Amino acid sequence: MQNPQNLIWIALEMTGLDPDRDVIIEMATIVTDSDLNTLAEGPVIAIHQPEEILAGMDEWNTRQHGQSGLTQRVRESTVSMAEAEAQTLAFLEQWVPKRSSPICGNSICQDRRFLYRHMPRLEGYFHYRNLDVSTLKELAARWAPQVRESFTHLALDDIRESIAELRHYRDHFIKL
Amino acid sequence: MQNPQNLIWIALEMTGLDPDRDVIIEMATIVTDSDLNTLAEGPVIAIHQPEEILAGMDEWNTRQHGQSGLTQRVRESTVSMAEAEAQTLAFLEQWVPKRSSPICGNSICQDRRFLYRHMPRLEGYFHYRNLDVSTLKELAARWAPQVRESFTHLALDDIRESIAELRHYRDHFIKL
Repeated sequence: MQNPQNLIWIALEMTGLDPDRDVIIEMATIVTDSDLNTLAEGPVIAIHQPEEILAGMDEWNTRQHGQSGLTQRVRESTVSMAEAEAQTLAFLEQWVPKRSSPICGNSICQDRRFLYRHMPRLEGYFHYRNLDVSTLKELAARWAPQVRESFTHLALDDIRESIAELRHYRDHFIKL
Repeated sequence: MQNPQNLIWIALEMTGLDPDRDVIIEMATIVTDSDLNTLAEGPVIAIHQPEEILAGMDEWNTRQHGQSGLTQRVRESTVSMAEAEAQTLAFLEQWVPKRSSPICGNSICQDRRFLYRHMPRLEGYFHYRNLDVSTLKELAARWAPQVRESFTHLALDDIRESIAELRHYRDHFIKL
């Protein structure tokens, strides 16, 4: 089951853009193999936060997490940050050994920074490498401008879209 | 002269790897066009730091920056963190518009962390995306190992090698 070549894909939602001042309010994970085939989907967790944190979000986050239903899910959740971290680690441990996988997704530097502050045990579970699908997005936009046009509010859909985007580049942008 | 397609490459030296404990002590930039041709090399700035900050460095950093001469350059420098940020912004503004270029280089999530904390105006001048060559290296390691295998003491050589590493992957790992 564990395989050091498997990939951990993660997507977070936050109350804001500052990893040190804002907090995580949703997380989800998916594990693929090294050739991007989905092995298992992880839990989608809304992380409880006090009401003043929800009220303090800026106008974009207030509207977006409001109409997605996440704000209400956060208020109703009884899962703390630490419980969400432990639940996610308990899933990932079945599929990927410690320190093996890069953190995989779109602009996952932002996600790693939030994990380092708020879920450092989970952050430390990753290899130090980042696998950033948006690096390839930027290169394709400049070098193959319509490989980019040949190619999501639910968490697992967002991650599936990131895996699909990398599959698209492996097939039409990368020379294997 | 400004072109929203131009890429900003950056390299930093720090007293250590933790932005809460450590500070930037050297910075350098290079601007390329979208096809990795040098347009201009920016200033290489040693950033002054008081002696207790220089004393507060651990063993590996105290030795590595002492031996390279950076510590002495920092002790002597009359350029503050804010002035170095302004000097670098004055250069980049001649070539790239605001919020257009991602941060380009290797291990540039760590750079973004330091810029966010210590040079927020320069950090905000970049597009929020990262163009990390190590994403390509990780993919080549899994999917085309011979390309990774078939491929920096001073700041401008250090950046130029990162540009040469991307160029290598464009020529042997990207199909165009």
